[PDB]
Amino acid sequence: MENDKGQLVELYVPRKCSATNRIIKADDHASVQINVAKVDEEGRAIPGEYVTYALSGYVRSRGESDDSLNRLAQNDGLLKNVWSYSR
Amino acid sequence: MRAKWRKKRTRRLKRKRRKVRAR
Amino acid sequence: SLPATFDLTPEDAQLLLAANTHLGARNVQVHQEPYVFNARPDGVHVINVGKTWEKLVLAARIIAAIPNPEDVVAISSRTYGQRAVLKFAAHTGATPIAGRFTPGSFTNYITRSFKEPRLVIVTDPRLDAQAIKEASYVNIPVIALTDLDSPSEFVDVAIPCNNRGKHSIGLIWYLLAREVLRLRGALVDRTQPWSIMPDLYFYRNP
Amino acid sequence: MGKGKPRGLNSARKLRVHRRNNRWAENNYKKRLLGTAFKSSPFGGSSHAKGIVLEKLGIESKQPNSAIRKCVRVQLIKNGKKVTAFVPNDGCLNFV
Amino acid sequence: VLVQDLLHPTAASEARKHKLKTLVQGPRSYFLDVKCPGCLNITTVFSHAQTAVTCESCSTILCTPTGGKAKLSEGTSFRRK
Amino acid sequence: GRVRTKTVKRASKALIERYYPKLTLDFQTNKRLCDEIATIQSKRLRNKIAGYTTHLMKRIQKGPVRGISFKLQEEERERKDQYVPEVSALDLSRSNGVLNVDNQTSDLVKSLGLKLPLSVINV
Amino acid sequence: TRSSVLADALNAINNAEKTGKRQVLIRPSSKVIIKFLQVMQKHGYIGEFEYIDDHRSGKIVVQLNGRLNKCGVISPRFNVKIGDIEKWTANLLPARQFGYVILTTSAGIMDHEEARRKHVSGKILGFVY
Amino acid sequence: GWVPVTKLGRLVKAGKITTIEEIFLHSLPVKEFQIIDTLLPGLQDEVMNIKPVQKQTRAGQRTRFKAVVVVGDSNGHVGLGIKTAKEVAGAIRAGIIIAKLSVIPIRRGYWGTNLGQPHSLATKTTGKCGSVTVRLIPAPRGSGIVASPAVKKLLQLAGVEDVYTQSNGKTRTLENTLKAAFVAIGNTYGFLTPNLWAEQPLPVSPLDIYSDEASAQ
Amino acid sequence: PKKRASNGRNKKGRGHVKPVRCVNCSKSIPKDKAIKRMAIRNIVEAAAVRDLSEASVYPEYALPKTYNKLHYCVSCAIHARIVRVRSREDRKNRAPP
RNA sequence: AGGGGAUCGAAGAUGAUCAGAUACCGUCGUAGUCUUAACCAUAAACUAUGCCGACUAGGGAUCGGGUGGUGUUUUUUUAAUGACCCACUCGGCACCUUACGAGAAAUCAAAGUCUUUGGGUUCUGGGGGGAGUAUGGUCGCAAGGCUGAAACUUAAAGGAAUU
Ligand SMILES: [Zn+2]
Ligand SMILES: [Zn+2]
Repeated sequence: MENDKGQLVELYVPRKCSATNRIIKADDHASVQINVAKVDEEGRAIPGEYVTYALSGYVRSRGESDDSLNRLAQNDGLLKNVWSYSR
Repeated sequence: MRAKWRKKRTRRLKRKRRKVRAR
Repeated sequence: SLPATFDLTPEDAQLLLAANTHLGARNVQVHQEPYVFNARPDGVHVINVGKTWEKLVLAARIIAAIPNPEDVVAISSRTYGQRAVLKFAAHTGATPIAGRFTPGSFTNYITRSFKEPRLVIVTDPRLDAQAIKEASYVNIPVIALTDLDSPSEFVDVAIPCNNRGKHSIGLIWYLLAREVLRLRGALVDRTQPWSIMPDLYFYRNP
Repeated sequence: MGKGKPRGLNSARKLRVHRRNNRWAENNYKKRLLGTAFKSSPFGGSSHAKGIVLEKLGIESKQPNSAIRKCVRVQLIKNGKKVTAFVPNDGCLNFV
Repeated sequence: VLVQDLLHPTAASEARKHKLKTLVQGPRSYFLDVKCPGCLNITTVFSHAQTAVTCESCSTILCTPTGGKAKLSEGTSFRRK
Repeated sequence: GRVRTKTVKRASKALIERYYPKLTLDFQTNKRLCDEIATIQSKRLRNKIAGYTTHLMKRIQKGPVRGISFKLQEEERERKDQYVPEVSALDLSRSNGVLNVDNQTSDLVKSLGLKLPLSVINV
Repeated sequence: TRSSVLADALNAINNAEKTGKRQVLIRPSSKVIIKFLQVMQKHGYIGEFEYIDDHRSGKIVVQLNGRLNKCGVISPRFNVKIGDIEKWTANLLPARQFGYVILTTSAGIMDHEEARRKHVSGKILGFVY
Repeated sequence: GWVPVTKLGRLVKAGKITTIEEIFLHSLPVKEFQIIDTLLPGLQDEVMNIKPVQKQTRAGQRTRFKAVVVVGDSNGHVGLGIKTAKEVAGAIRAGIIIAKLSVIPIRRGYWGTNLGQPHSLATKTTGKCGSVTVRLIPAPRGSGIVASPAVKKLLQLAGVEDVYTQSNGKTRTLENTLKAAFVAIGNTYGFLTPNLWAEQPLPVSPLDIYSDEASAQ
Repeated sequence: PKKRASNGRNKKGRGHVKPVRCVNCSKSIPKDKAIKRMAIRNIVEAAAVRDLSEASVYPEYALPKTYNKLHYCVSCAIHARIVRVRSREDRKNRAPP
């Protein structure tokens, strides 16, 4: 990645899944990035202001993407009393 | 050619060789 | 955090449990499974209405985030959500696939039925598995209106509802149309529940 | 998940004896060890041999081909086994 | 599932999980300080007896041994621990 | 072997979905409609096309039949869609028959909901 | 019987981190297991782990960060010498930069990087990428 | 005269998707070869195999020509294309467009002692297809490419300088070799190393930035 | 290859099933493997019952049925019984008529 | 070797068919055991999948146990129950239905955790024939069983799926 200097020699620093930390690949289709709208006081949200949550093809396929985003939503304050930690 | 009747043929000529050799 | 006025109003709660969104819920269940509220005797389940409502608000935030209106594709191949998605599409410009899905819709860029959504809203993951499966090939998020025993595969944000009466499907579609039209739209007040009869979403029998 | 073979640190006896046995199934090993070259093999397990030619022979080629292969039957000076050698070019049967 | 925290698990699950297959090995048996129908005593008995335990005065058969938890003698009072 | 092919059965469907008026349940008129409106090559192709438009026009006048929805029938479906006459009642705001709830949905709204007039039943 | 306990502990951690889970339960939990987990923890392949002290061998609940790719044991503890550590860290690891082969050295449970800086050797326990 | 469907095409034609890794960054399914044509001008365009494949018919045997081709840069991008056409002159073309579309990045690294740009692979990668299983064991500097001549120039067009290989299975089968070699080259990005352990913010998709500059009006 | 996940059979948990003679072939076949089908029929055919009843004593004509489980070997069954050898797809469909 | 021998049936008799058919079909029919004692020790002896152990993902059903039903039956007064049944729950069982990993594929609860190769351990194989043959021991009343080669020969033989 680095030359033991400056000059970072690493193109496409890949973006990790938000549920597993697993690197999403360049050809990893079924790897969605959802943008949730940042709300204003009681109604509208800012057009162009988001919170961007990535979920990788593996977590989506497994069928634990609803549960993974439920926890991430509660832990960024998008939901409340939905993902109970200890099932 | 049947791996049974092949085997039986071998097992017959073995017995008839025993009876030939007992002489 | 949210501004914390969207807190399940009693007119919405009584609508949901008059539609029987939770009073059925498939006695035999799938082990996810946090959207449960102590299954009733005589073999039936009862869903958390607070949770499905919270999920509905999250779903609205994602749909409302989608900047161009008609890159949200509202799909319902089953009879009980046909006009529900047609009205959802007409209200908040969201091109519907109410009917047969015609596989090779999101893949197969040549066909005349070619759409490139940045979001899919599916009334049933089982009966519209083709829409979900096709979305998985081209990196599309999917918002489902699932039951308890519905499959969760290749499906993010699921709104837990009922899929037996038709009243649920009609209502939860109206409510999602309602909540999205509030955020950056012509519904200028959160209160006053915008009483356009939630029977413009009910599949009227012949 | 043991992969059949033993994986003890004190199993060098077994791991060696198992190869010593199962090496026999190899072709090169078996004939180098039993010395097949020195019992069979008219050459007695050597490169060349010398001999005195008994007969000129016309061996018929195998079925997809058709020809007379102009061999020579020759008794080996070395041991006394009679082998059949091929004459390796066009008009060389007339030369031998 | 994917995220649980099995250090702090829920009692609605720990109640149902097997005697051994819980967070720590712990028995679901207990002791009954059960009182005689006749000569009032405080005889300690076990959930899953294995013996036809009697009172001290006469052989008044307090329990009958069964496959699991033992039976009681038609009329008596029990107190757990 | 009097089966009509796609070359006539498609032309017929295009013809009816455009000129539903100017088509009158009669071969002898529909024949001359096709003479004027279409540029059909053979006289016998016309007769087959016109004969099948007439067959469709007879079948469409016993209630709309699936496959052929014309520019008028689309406006009828738009009115039955929008002007749905199931708007006299609220409906679904069934303060008379929501409130026939059972003890589990009672405990449900008790936990999360504000307050509702709830008619509790059992099993 | 179960012949080794580090084996099934490291396997269980691998089987969970395959599915991208965020915690594992290890039943047997020896001191050797805890010390291996501590060396994993140091380089940051592992979060925190609790040791539940059931009056027995006890159990562990480890918490993962999805960084650990491979995490295995070498079952027969081969008597390694510092002259031939390079033959192991060339055969087990992805090239040279990262990953660690774990020695049960006399000085204690360590990696090849640490064992080199000390100039000591022992046996081999396993590895982590 | 491209006139692109697929709004990815509309963005890259307009000259907005800069060059070129935002497609790889966001896993954007590219389905137009004229995208790669605009982004990367310098490619080859290097045919590997043309084998006759024969379906037996009622009368006679119909022979197609399954063309395997590698379309790669000289830097960090390779693509493998296998298409069965009725003619070899059309086969190479119909292969090339797939070998362009399925272009993939390689994660080049070091064997320690950085001193300049990456020469080898970053880590020991493997890839499998059928039985043929290829390994790419990164090698010391100036050793050259130590592969079979089939995959040798696949790794040259990838841009790799130094690499040992340990290909096991029926390696003669060329399609299955290159397929497995192309999986192995692709699996480089997909190894979570402490080099790229740092949690960075997720960038917003240019389908969500130029939302209404795509979808032709 | 292996054609069936079963063995055209049931025997799973057992070592040996006591065999059964085919109804027509006489071929002995293990019971579990034998194609069993209950032949339940009216004693009198579905054409004669009119003249049967009209010429019978005891009105209400109970008309008792006949019951016998036909055990068939595989080859005797393939002779146009309910077998009609189906595709490698439809082989797995267990549902009877 | 003793009983026993009804049925069915190697051998054999015999009628058909056949060009021949000492076979397939028909009628008879010894030996044959079904039984007691003593042998033999092989089977497509098969799940063609060694065992002990750990982890990775819906429904019935066998056995045991725990709760719950104001369910049925229960009458000797209300039933003390008990059983059968219903729901939830585990432990073990014979399984089965959908599937991200694996495999050449057919395919699968293990055939997964395998070039990112190591939980313990036993047995077996190294192209096809020759050949499970010869030989030598060993056991057996015999039939045979166990172990078990080589000369020479050959460019394929084989597995799975496709047209
Ligand atoms: Zn006293
Ligand atoms: Zn039969």
